[PDB]
Amino acid sequence: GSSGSSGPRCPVQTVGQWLESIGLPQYENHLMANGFDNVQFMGSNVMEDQDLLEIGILNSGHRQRILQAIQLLPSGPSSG
Repeated sequence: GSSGSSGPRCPVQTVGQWLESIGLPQYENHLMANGFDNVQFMGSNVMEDQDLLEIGILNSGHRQRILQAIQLLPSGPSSG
């Protein structure tokens, strides 16, 4: 293979469907309540193990589960 470019063109997912994947839909209003309507932003320097505890989610077993999901999300530059 070996493909070096900057045009993946993939289907953008949303926080809602995203949570449904990990298996924690209960946290659908949580993030949305903490002004977290950005899926692309997640995975860099926001929504960490600590941020998950501040938003309200205290469940450790779930906190970590989310950390991984966010780490898998697409990461990139944010300039507007």
